Amino acid sequence: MQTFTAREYLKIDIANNYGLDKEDWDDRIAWFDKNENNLLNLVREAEEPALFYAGVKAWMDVKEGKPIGYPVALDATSSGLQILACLTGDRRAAELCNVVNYRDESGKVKRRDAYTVIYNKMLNTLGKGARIKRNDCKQAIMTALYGSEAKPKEVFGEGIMLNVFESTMNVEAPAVWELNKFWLQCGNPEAFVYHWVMPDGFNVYIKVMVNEVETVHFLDKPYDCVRKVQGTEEKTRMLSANTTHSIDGLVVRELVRRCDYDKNQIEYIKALCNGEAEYKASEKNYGKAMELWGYYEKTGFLTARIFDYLDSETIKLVNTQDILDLIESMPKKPFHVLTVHDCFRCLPNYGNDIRRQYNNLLATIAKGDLLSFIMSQVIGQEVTIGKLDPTLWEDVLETEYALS
Amino acid sequence: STIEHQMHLEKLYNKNQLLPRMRQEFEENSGIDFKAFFAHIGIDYKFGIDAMVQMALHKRADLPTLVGTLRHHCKSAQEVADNLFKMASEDCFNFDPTIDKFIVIYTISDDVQHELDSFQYPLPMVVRPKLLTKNYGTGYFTCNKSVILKKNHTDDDICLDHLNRMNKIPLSINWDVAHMVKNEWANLDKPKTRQEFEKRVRAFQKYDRTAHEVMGLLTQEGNKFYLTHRPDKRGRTYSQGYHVNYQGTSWNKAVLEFAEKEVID
DNA sequence: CCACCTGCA
Repeated sequence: MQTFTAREYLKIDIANNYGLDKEDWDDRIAWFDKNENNLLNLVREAEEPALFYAGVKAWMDVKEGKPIGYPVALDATSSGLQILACLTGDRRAAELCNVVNYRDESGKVKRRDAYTVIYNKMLNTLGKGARIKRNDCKQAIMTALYGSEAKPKEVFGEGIMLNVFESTMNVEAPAVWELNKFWLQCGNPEAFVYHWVMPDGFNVYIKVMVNEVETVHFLDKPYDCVRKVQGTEEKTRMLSANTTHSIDGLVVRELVRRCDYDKNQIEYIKALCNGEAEYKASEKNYGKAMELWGYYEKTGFLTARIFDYLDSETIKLVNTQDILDLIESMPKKPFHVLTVHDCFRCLPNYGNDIRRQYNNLLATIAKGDLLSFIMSQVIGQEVTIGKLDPTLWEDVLETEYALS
Repeated sequence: STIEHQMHLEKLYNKNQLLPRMRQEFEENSGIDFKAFFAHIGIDYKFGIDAMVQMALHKRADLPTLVGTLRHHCKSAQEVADNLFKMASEDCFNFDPTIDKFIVIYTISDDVQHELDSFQYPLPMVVRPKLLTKNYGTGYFTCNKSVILKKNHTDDDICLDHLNRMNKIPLSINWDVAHMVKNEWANLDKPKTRQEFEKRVRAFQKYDRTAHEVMGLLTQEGNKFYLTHRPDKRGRTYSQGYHVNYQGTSWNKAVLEFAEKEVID
């Protein structure tokens, strides 16, 4: 993972909003350096004029040595695919979406755009006049990865084009695609609601809501009146999306816990771990401390939320070295983070930290067993899904463009 | 003083709940006596007021849309559509069979519409939001609805710690960007479809009507404030508000910055 | 495929 200065993250952010967000880091900084002296005249042709302008004004304030409150933006490149690649240990899927580095023949690490890669592969094999629009394909890809079957049937028909689309996905992301296949067959036809707990204790409840259509006559012409009602259904197409979105939800909560932390709390937990804390105990802490530690054991995902429940008695049920290791992996100075589900914003002098923390979380998901842990609660019995490459997480730690 | 201002802001929000505030325009503020009139034509009072309100909101509405909002008043979907025929024939609003829609006749004043446009959506808080300790209450001092978005309540653990951590980030408005957007966004917004674009143009014009007034009122006691945050049932986190929000529209994101500025190096 | 509450001729 290469690092950048705070001013460089400003450069990248302004380039992004111009925007060259699919270019490599150095091409982005080179574009900036080239146009630094003319930025305000470029506002009318930037893709995001207002954010570009906010960024340019921040850069000027930084030149003058003025303090700034402006936060730069780093986006997940295909959040969903990243999470599914990590859950399944799918090295091929990982290379589509910057979970691990991809190098061209030159050997440069490239900022990959999964939708473009699969679109090219599809024209390359479909050949001979392929009647398919690039943006309609991205819609088909991203809705498919979240479990949609209706949207690919609309972009690709139900014939040979659909066949080529599914064949392409199965070579480019075999385990991701197999898992999506599997989620379809995981519904319970008797269930009114699905429930699972995330490793940081968030309880997910999905009520099963089905269409009830009352038909009505108004001037002797018919009108169908459809209202969502709680019920059951034979199949269900929702599980892949809801499970995957619950995981990006978790990544948001945990990234913010690790970045925007209370320094006085951190030092208390450090003393507590080293036997130096004044005695303090509350019986109410025990249940939650046990619950969260258990999720770590079953999943590999240790949440910094546990700091809230560690005291003189409760530290006894955890491994103090794991608690200290987590704290040591956090940024040396805390910072605020604004999040738009899979967009992340912070002051640019924390750019390096936010990317290190995102990498750590993806690597944790890749290394561990969160998928089995969640699938077991969804289907009502212990299942185990294996990693397709159990070492993928090692490469995840060092990946370059997970956030770009 | 800011505590007082916060109480003023919540008072404005509570007085401008969309549907209860509209009903007032048809009940205690109408010259028309809808109570007397709805009795006359035999239409249940609460149903009729509600139908009038929905038409003043929607302006135009197909039949399934209008019965949907009103379905809970009758044991049958059919009863709702009948009541709607009875009201359209008595000139409460018109139905045009050639476009299959109801068209409004009686709409609320522009002055009341301007207040609803300013205050019906939650605003940032100008004091630290209340610490959340149960799954009710969203940070304000006077709301105690379920913190989870839509009808998805549980009293199980939903990581209040995350909401409490986001809610205390102090934010402020960058007036330099805010003035640039107002002066220049309409002639910068080049056609990005062609029905979706003419839709984003309207969305900005509505926003531009009230944003500066709201931003000015908001920061009356100082340029520093806090957004409240709510989880959906999946655990995605949403910051709450229309005029000031770092989620949502690009002209909205641009104006927000951290209140604790820093010398970058 | 999921969500959310935007706008209301």
